[PDB]
Amino acid sequence: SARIGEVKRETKETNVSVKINLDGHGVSDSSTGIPFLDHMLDQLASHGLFDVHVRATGDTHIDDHHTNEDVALAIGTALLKALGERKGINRFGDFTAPLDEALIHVSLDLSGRPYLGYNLEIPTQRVGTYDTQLVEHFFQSLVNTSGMTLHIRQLAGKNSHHIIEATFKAFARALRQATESDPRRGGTIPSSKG
Amino acid sequence: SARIGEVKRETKETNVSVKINLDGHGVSDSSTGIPFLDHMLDQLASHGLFDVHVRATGDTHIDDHHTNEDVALAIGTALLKALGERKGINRFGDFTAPLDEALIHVSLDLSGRPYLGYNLEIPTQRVGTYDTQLVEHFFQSLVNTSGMTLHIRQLAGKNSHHIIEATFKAFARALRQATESDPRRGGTIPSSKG
Amino acid sequence: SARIGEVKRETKETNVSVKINLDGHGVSDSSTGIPFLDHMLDQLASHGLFDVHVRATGDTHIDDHHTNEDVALAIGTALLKALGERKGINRFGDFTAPLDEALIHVSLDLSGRPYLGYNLEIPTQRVGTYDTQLVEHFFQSLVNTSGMTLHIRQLAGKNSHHIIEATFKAFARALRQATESDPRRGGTIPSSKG
Amino acid sequence: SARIGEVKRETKETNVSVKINLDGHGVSDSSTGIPFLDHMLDQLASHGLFDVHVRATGDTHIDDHHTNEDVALAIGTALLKALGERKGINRFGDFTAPLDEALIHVSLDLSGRPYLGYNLEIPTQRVGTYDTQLVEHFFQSLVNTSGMTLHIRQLAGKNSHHIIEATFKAFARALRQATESDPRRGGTIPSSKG
Amino acid sequence: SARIGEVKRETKETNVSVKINLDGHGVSDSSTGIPFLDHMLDQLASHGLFDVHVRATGDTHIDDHHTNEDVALAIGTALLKALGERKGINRFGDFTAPLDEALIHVSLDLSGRPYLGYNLEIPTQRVGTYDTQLVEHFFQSLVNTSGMTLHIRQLAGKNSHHIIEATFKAFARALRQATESDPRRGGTIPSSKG
Amino acid sequence: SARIGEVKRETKETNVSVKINLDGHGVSDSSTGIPFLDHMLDQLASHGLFDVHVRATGDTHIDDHHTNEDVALAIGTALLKALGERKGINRFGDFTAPLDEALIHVSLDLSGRPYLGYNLEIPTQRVGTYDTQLVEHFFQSLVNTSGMTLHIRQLAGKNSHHIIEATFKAFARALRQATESDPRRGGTIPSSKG
Ligand SMILES: O=P(O)(O)C[C@@H](O)Cn1cncn1
Ligand SMILES: O=P(O)(O)C[C@@H](O)Cn1cncn1
Ligand SMILES: O=P(O)(O)C[C@@H](O)Cn1cncn1
Ligand SMILES: O=P(O)(O)C[C@@H](O)Cn1cncn1
Ligand SMILES: O=P(O)(O)C[C@@H](O)Cn1cncn1
Ligand SMILES: O=P(O)(O)C[C@@H](O)Cn1cncn1
Ligand SMILES: [Cl-]
Ligand SMILES: [Cl-]
Ligand SMILES: [Mn+2]
Ligand SMILES: [Mn+2]
Ligand SMILES: [Mn+2]
Ligand SMILES: [Mn+2]
Ligand SMILES: [Mn+2]
Ligand SMILES: [Mn+2]
Ligand SMILES: [Mn+2]
Ligand SMILES: [Mn+2]
Ligand SMILES: [Mn+2]
Ligand SMILES: [Mn+2]
Ligand SMILES: [Mn+2]
Ligand SMILES: [Mn+2]
Repeated sequence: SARIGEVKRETKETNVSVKINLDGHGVSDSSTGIPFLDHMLDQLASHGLFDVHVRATGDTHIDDHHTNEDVALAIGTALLKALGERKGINRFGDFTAPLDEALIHVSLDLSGRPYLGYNLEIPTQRVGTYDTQLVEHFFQSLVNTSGMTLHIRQLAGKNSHHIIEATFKAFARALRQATESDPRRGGTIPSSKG
Repeated sequence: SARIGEVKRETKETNVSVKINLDGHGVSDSSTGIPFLDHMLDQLASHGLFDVHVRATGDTHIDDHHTNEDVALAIGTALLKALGERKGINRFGDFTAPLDEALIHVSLDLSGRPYLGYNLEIPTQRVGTYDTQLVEHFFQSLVNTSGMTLHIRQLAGKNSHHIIEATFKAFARALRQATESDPRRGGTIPSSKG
Repeated sequence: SARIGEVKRETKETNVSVKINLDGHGVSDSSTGIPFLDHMLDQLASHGLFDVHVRATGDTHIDDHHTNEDVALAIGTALLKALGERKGINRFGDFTAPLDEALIHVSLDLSGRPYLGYNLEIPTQRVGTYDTQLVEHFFQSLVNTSGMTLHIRQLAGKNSHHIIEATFKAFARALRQATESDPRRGGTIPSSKG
Repeated sequence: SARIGEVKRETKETNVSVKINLDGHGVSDSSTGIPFLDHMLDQLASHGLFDVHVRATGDTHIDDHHTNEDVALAIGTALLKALGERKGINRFGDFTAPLDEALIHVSLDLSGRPYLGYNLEIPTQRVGTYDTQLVEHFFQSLVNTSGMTLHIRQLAGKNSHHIIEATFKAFARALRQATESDPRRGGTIPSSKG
Repeated sequence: SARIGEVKRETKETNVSVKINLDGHGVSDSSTGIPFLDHMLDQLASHGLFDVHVRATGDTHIDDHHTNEDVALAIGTALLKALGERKGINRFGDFTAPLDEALIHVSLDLSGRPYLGYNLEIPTQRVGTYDTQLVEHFFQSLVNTSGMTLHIRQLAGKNSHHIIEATFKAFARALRQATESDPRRGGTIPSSKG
Repeated sequence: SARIGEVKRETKETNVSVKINLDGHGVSDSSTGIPFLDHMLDQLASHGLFDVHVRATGDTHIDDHHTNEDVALAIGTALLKALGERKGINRFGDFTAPLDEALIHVSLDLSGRPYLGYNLEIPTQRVGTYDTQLVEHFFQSLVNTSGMTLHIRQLAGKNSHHIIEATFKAFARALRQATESDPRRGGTIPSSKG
């Protein structure tokens, strides 16, 4: 059956609901209260073929920060839940995607060990109304609850929207690869330490 | 039938036996007299899905060097034997794998022309009892007898075990890709110069 | 009895009311017209255990500046009033608090001599709608009316919200320490010059 | 009652058992297969007043790495279990400890968000038989499973044993502080977002 | 009973008597023949809550040096005597104190091993009639006879009196902390090597 | 009569016994559990003409560190005991000794004030199994308990064994000089401050 993870979490800052299907058809259904983040989550669905359902509300009058963080945390947990014991999966993903002049490499390992390597240099402070510092925080928080090893490398880029969107496209494709079935490994856990 | 290469070689320094199945199921069976190298050869099996059988003894009281070298030479020859005329294969492999903070890119071409490009900077001299200079030598010797074009690029890393292990994981996945069947090329040799 | 200081002040720019209990239970009740500042004043209450009541209105259509300043001035005066002759208190506070990658050291002396040492480098201009230059001004104004010696040192940090919030947490804990009873000094003024 | 966390975990690499009492009397009972790490865990007990019980076996013929990592992971989980919802605790710890010429600052926040800031520069590769790269890895792994924000800063030091031991002493004292009861906060969760 | 240490020493250069109560009430009673040093010893009493009795005479027509040194040596011995086997004490102290623009960190360990780390840069040669080189010598000599590990770090400062006085305040508070009872350790020696 | 100092000390880390004759005939009798240190202590005897008896056991499975330190501490105390009031001695020693390309200057003053000046740069981490950081620690600890002013200056050298051994030879000769009778001073204490 399809691998589906669901998470609901609320604090005094935010209220978040996430549902992700690893074996999806790219159904895009994200409403975070942060329009730019919604557009990015749509790439995750369109290019990763995940079904992505997100609802969030929160204290955006203070900052988009808490909302952004809590969405990311919940997505990471949903990924973790959907994955289980990771039997039969590729485990590793590696993809470099452009968007015009931008070029972003993502490599990830569904390892159970959280790590973010990140070197983006986004040259403007706001893309629309979205604080561009929140991109790093989105990935960091997602890593922390998913237990993913994730490296994001900026190889080229100038336009902030292009840089960020190329990142989400590359991430989506790398994550799709990692989560997909390995046709040769016959349902074994992809690790020497099992 | 499965592509299997077997090599036995002895000198006054070492005695080595290798058997590799390119079309394996990740059977790990390596005993070199060098425990760290055994752990690395296990990644080769687990992530490359090669069946890897290695037995070696040698003059480890002098150095792990001769053993390490002769194991690598024999593995390269076994790969060469298993491959044959390389009909119908992908030929090229390209994969970047992390292990936590380490990130290693491997690109290879089963070209018949030996070349190693290598830029690892391993910041400690011994990982366990294993001399970290021997990593480069392992790949160089393997290249020399297999007739492989191999590039290994350190993109990130600090922990020596992480750097080396990520290298073996990336190599395993790139080699798996290169050795696998190309579903479109209908048993032709993947070269313009045939 | 509990040490409570109350201040009301109005100008043509702003209208401010503050009530602070040094011996509080962390009651958070701040409405400044500046949502980010409200969130920071909540840390002051939650981590310092002060009861913090603030109401402010003002010329935010011009700038948050005058409001921010006048709130800070009034808080400083309220602290001064609540403290009195400082009999029996610790006087000095010293605490370093993180928020994720940010790490902020605050040291203060309830000396009667105003001084601010401040080296924060906040890498974005707006956190939500809040002008990040106003952080320094908040502490400067508070120091000026409280007669506090205050040092704020950025030891690490990248995310602007993390940097600022860690500052308020560290400040809250240092101020709590300084204002609390010294169990050994038997109600004496903590100074050699009395 | 005393806050006690217990963890047993085994892999093909290691076998680990940990029991930690947050409200201990400094009972030191650590046997990891890594003598230097045992000595460090004794400081954790002696200076933190934790009761620390650790048993580990593993593939030390390969490297101390896997053992070191798996001990740290299990300690982090044990801390997490012992802490619960963190009601009534100080939450934050801050301590700088010397050992002769070495001087190490540790600041931590029991936040639920893993982060390690670390800048130690240990000038030798082996302290006894212990690979000094493994110090960073111990703290990283502990952070990852405990969900702790941890900063370790080398302020002075030359002797590798002094640097590492001062780190464990400072960490022990900061962790003791963070885990202890806050006498004023009346069993409330020490956070504004509850 | 109160922990009191007394020392009398005379040479052809100086004549010194010291009495220190670790469990004091901040009784200040210092007359060294060096007025600035008397003022500093008063901070030690006022902020450390030590009872400090010092009488010294000596060859101040030559230099304040011998007097300064012999006072410090005798204070260190008095501390050592008052401390004994150090049963049940905190052992470690850590405090950073300002005086206006000056900010001085002191960390110390009552270890039995003398060490001074010191980086003050006092920008004038005489504060009143007191040679500012003698500050370092005071702490060095005190360390040498007390068997204390002591680190003094200048974090900020310009005015020489402020720098020196902040040092004595920070030292007093760190020493108070280190010498005080640890409420949890039940009269045990605070060391793993007992 | 011959000036003989004897010290026995034990901790949970080590057990040490030392006997030194200042007026010896170079009797070498050192067994520390650290073979390289034994060889160095033999130079002390052979070139200083001290009779040197040392027995030590300790936690060398952790590190040679604690043993090395505790031997040095005990030697320093033994020197102090053997010396007494230092009547009639040279007090000062000054010698520069080579060992092949290495050249080491030692100057010392039996002053009653501990100080180590040390600038050795030993270019390898292990001489045999001996951690070369422990050389500095040996001299520091010896100074701390003997109350000696000691300067060690590397004037030339490349081979680590040569550097360290030349240091012990120079030290032995300087210490011999300092401890020997001054034929002119007629049993007076060699100080202006008696
Ligand atoms: O968990 P896996 O499958 O990546 C295998 C481990 O040996 C990895 N590793 C992590 N640190 C040192 N080695
Ligand atoms: O052998 P192949 O299939 O890579 C084809 C050759 O033309 C490659 N080549 C090597 N040197 C110059 N060209
Ligand atoms: O006011 P206090 O208690 O800090 C004591 C003063 O001597 C401080 N001081 C200020 N400038 C020079 N000394
Ligand atoms: O979780 P807590 O108690 O530290 C309160 C949060 O507002 C912290 N925070 C984290 N990112 C931005 N703010
Ligand atoms: O004496 P303590 O209590 O600090 C414990 C010792 O292990 C310290 N140490 C000193 N050098 C190497 N380790
Ligand atoms: O003890 P002695 O014999 O070296 C004589 C002293 O005057 C030395 N001294 C130390 N500090 C300033 N002078
Ligand atoms: Cl690249
Ligand atoms: Cl600092
Ligand atoms: Mn955050
Ligand atoms: Mn777009
Ligand atoms: Mn070779
Ligand atoms: Mn491994
Ligand atoms: Mn203004
Ligand atoms: Mn916040
Ligand atoms: Mn690891
Ligand atoms: Mn130790
Ligand atoms: Mn002097
Ligand atoms: Mn003053
Ligand atoms: Mn030591
Ligand atoms: Mn020799």
